[PDB]
Amino acid sequence: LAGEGISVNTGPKGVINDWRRFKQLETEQREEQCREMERLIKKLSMFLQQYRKQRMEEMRQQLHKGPQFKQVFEISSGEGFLDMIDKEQKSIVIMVHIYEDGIPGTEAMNGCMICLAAEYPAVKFCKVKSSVIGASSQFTRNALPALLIYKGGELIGNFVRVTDQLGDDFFAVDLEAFLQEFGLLPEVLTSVRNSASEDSDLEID
Amino acid sequence: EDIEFICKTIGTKPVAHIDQFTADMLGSAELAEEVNLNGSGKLLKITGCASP
Amino acid sequence: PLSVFGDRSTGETIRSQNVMAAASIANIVKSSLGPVGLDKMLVDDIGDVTITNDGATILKLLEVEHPAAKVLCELADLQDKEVGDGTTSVVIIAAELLKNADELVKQKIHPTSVISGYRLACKEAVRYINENLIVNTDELGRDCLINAAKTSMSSKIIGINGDFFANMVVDAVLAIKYTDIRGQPRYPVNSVNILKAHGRSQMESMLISGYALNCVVGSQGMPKRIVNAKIACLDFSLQKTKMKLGVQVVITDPEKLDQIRQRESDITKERIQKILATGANVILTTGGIDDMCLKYFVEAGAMAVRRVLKRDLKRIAKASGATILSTLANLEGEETFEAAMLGQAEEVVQERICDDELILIKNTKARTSASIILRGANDFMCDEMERSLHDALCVVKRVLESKSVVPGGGAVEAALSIYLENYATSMGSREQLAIAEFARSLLVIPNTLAVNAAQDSTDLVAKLRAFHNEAQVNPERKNLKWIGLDLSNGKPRDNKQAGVFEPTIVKVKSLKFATEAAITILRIDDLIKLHP
Ligand SMILES: Nc1ncnc2c1ncn2[C@@H]1O[C@H](COP(=O)(O)OP(=O)(O)O)[C@@H](O)[C@H]1O
Ligand SMILES: [Mg+2]
Repeated sequence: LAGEGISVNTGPKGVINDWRRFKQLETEQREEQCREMERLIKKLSMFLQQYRKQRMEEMRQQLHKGPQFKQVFEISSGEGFLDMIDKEQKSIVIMVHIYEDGIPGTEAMNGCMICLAAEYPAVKFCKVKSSVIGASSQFTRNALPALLIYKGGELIGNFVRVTDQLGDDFFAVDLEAFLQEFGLLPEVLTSVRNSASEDSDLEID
Repeated sequence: EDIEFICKTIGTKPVAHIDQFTADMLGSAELAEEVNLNGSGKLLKITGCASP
Repeated sequence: PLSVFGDRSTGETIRSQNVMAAASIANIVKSSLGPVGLDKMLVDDIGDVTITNDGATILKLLEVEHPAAKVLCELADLQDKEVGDGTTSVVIIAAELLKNADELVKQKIHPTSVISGYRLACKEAVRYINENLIVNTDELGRDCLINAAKTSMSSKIIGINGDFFANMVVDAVLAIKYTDIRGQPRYPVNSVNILKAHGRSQMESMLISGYALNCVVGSQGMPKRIVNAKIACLDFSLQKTKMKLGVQVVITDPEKLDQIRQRESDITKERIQKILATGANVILTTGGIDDMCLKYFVEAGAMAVRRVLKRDLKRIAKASGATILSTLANLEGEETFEAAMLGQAEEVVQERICDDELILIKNTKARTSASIILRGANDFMCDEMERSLHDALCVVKRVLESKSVVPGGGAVEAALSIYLENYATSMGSREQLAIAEFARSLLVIPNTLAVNAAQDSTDLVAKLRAFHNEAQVNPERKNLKWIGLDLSNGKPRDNKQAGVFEPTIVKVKSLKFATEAAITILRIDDLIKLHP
């Protein structure tokens, strides 16, 4: 067994087409794994109190919008997740909702995010199935409540296992205050619409 | 980076301090209007210059 | 061999693919052409619905992948921007031209000859339209504008309501009329603020003899109506004064802090007093107004509106004669507000429209403006009404600017097809086939109208072609050039007498743009699609 200095030479330049064909899919998966790395195992293992204003805040939130309640967007694929987190302005906060069907403690925070999206037009609350992303067994067994917050293309809020700090049937104000605890919330009613070349107006001249 | 082309075309000389801004640094032109390209934007046209 | 990382299509494959994409785009909107056309429902997979008939809007909302289909979409958008009407006809004509040209190419005709024939046919069609098929609007009068608006609004949500909407559109366009240098009467459409609000029927849509603001008073204290308004337009906020970035307040003597804090708002107090001392009643500003300045306006019985849009403020200032003041600084280094910087209006009322309020600046002096309030059944209907209304306004502006119109209902297309078929025998030896195919492709509009009407398209188009052929062969039958289509009864009809008109610019620009798009796509014979 000699000639260990192979110096493959002509080999690659005739096969770089197939090599790059595999490499493109490898990189395409790579963005997904690198993105999910920052959440899947990054931190998985580790009488003024009565708030009289909470009731009036809830009452005002009940009258949020007239047209419709609107629904939280449901992400259907991983690369869709990647090209919506990477897309859109970096100066806006994007909140991602991680859940699986059947686990308790979910529908309450679905309704909470619905109310938040109704009140807040800037934020981009969205939902996605836990299994669709492909989380591990530990995530699917003890990390169902996950609040993924995006800002500038990178995470700024990474809440998981929020049942103890929120409850099970919590209201919109409770989760709103919980998010406000870390300063996570950025700071009339038209008839229906107003927005109708660049020729504006002149006069006689 | 368009200063050189503008000065070559119009004939102006750049001024960086108000003290040296005089009439000799100006570039005379026959016409300077912002035309409208039939709703496809606005073009600022300076046509007709002494000492082209 | 090539070792290029991507796909490659060469020859008839890529040409057929391009023609397929163009045909698919054409078939998307072919069903929304002519008065018997029908609208479309568009859902953006989030729950937003767009009921529309405009070809430009349909092609804009759809997400497209093939480059040739994108070319057709941008063609529709360009036609919408440069003309405002005929966004569907241009796309259909371009796709038909591409299909026939590709058939000729597949018949072993070189694409260069086809392109030359298409260019010659386009030149001759434009010349024939401008020489024979134009009708001067000087002797027609306001009836021509009314008929053009009615024709434009046909095939839309405001079709049968044309008898009223055409008068409304013509009145608005004539209201926003102005003249400039070189003695040109220019009509600046988009100066008509289109306001939508669901509620009463379409008959209750109002044409405001002034301007309409989608804004309300900043505080409930001020009166909601002023008779003899003195409008003061401002471009700056009225808030508590704040020192700039380069200025910092450092205190060493405690006695001065209270004076500093007092003058911090006394500055804005003095500015408001200077503004109000000249008798101003209505104050419009683009910036915000805090509570203290709002109360200053309340005590004087004024009308203060904050966060007014820049274009709305400019239009109000131009119509009312007010000058927009970004600052109260004169040439003497002082703070003054002269009385001459005030606009004048006959009334300013905050009306209520379906549990919502808007400000009506009625009957401005020194200039006549116009605004439109569209009353519908829901938001989708209001949006479609706004789109159709914009189309009608653009058509009326085109008719008023250039005083030539052509008969509608496919009459011009049939006449052009007959003339070009006759003319192809007098030019070239191989590009004559290209000219003939251009003429045949020009017949796609009346065919589409007849198909949408569910009538005998073949026989109806044959009758129309026979009428136009008789017109072009017999000198004494020039009155038959106006024979178009009556889609309701499925019979040929004299469209010029029937009142079916459209601007000549629409047809000319559509022909030129479609020919250019077909030429651009026809040049491609090899596609390389690199792998991302
Ligand atoms: N009352 C009418 N009778 C016959 N033809 C008409 C009538 N009104 C409009 N048309 C024709 O229907 C065609 C389709 O117009 P339309 O598709 O509504 O405009 P756009 O292409 O801007 O959407 C026009 O070319 C016009 O000549
Ligand atoms: Mg039209």
